[PDB]
Amino acid sequence: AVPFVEDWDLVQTLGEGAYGEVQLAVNRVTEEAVAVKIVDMKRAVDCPENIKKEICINKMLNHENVVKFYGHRREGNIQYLFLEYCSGGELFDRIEPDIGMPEPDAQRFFHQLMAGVVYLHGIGITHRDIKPENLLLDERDNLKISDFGLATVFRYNNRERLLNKMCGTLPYVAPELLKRREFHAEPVDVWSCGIVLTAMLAGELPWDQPSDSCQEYSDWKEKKTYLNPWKKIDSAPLALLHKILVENPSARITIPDIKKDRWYNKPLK
Ligand SMILES: NC(=O)c1ccc(N[C@H]2CCCNC2)c2cc(-c3ccccc3)[nH]c12
Repeated sequence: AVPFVEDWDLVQTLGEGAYGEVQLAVNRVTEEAVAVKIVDMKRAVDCPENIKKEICINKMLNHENVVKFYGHRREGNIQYLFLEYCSGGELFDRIEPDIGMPEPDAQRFFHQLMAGVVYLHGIGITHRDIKPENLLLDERDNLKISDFGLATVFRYNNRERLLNKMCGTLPYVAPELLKRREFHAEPVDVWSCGIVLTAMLAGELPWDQPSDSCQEYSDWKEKKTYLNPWKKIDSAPLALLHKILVENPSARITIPDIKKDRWYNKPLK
């Protein structure tokens, strides 16, 4: 860390998490910028194995819609992960509160989100924490899936396993996480993509949690799309949301069928 900081300026904090923080590092000579995730392993006993997993998963990734991993190094009880600096910031800050963003921008980001998710699923990795705060943008507004601290392997070669960890950010979690002891990985990530799409189109999350005790979730199950956030959403993207935000994960739309959706394929302004 000491020789690195002699040549690289840790200009500012980019973000904070339970792990620690992400800093913007700029080389004094070349002016190259790198995001440096700093993790204090002392914050948990499981942390060395946890960060080893995030590092291991990061080593497997190579795709245009996934944040590039350069390497890592341990300095005492501190872990340093070196990542592609995504200068467009978080997708979250492209979302105007209670408004969202223009429909063509939401469509383009959603296509890039699907490309990234198809790639992860194809190598047997599930993210488990898809949300606008974990979707970054590069200097050309290309979406990059970020933050693999909760990611895990769901398929070993051509053999799937069921997951059982109640993972992620509650307004983004699929209802089976509160109903089933074990469940398929891929429909969980599909559900969270549907929540991201809802947020991009309406600038609002539809519910605290997808429970029958949550009124807003009951309203959706009852097709009350004349209520917020749904009433702000045009019928074409809402028809896709009706297929994604399906309670039973076995009846939920799969990504190959999202790719056949009319709004997904719709040429917009
Ligand atoms: N690899 C990066 O570039 C990076 C990694 C994590 C980042 N935050 C974390 C915060 C917790 C939730 N998940 C994201 C940011 C935030 C920024 C940024 C860039 C440009 C402008 C404004 C913010 N960049 C990053």
